[PDB]
Amino acid sequence: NLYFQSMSRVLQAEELHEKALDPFLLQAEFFEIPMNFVDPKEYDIPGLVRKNRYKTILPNPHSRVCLTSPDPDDPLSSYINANYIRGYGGEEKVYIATQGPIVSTVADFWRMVWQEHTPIIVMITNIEEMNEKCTEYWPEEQVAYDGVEITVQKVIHTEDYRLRLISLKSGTEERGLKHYWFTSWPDQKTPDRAPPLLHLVREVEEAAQQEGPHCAPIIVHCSAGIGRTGCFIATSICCQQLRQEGVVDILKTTCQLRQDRGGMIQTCEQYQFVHHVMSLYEKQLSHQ
Ligand SMILES: C[C@H](N)Cc1cc(O)cc(C(F)(F)F)c1
Repeated sequence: NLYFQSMSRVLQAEELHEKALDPFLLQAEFFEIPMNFVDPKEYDIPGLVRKNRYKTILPNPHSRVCLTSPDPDDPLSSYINANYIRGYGGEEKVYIATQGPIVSTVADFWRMVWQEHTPIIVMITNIEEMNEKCTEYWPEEQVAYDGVEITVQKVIHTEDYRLRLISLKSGTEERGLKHYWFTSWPDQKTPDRAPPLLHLVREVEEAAQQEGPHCAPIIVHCSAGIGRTGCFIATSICCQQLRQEGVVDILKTTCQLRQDRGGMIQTCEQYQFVHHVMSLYEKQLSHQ
């Protein structure tokens, strides 16, 4: 409750199924949630215009990712449109929600990946979109940014995602990276379009657990780093809540996300989609 009073609606299975199918209540509930957007006057930095894809979608100062190398004392050099996002049970820095890199921020994005020891990147797109919403920041094979060599070792093609196994090298340091390029984000967020997002969430949870204790932040991004990014993260947190508590609180999860980054889950269609995905997961989990 740091920036606004958080709200909550603890859903048991029956109510979850019904809530996902009540668009009138879903919109009433959604549009009561504060957006917690950042006033652009909060950042007064020469050259900042080049670092943001959208003037009104900025990182909340308290949770913004600060680029510590090569000049932590220079505001421009230390800037990236990215925020640390708490995970399930308030665990700090489980994710980093960021905008899709632009031509002027590709090198900054890789500086963040390296600084944060990021083991997984989740990129959310549709086939119809191709890559008109995000600049191709990874190489065809190899590219070097600020002493860090990025090498695409393997490309795994699945029905709803392309998984790239990437190596990051700098001096005597070598690190692995898994880049999940999800291609099944739907135009119409109907319940029949929920299974591929659920599969992606479950695949990423498994990959995250396999990193072992205190997994470094997982980078999630769409274009603005709030809408689809918000859906993916809220879904991942609620899957854990369902397994552990036997309930889902999408409303509280959304409020928690908005406290970390203004605008997380941007549309009511996206909000309803999280409910469709969670309703489906509850049905699948009921069989084990
Ligand atoms: C407990 C740790 N935070 C690791 C973790 C477990 C999990 O089940 C899902 C995630 C993810 F971030 F991907 F959602 C992460």
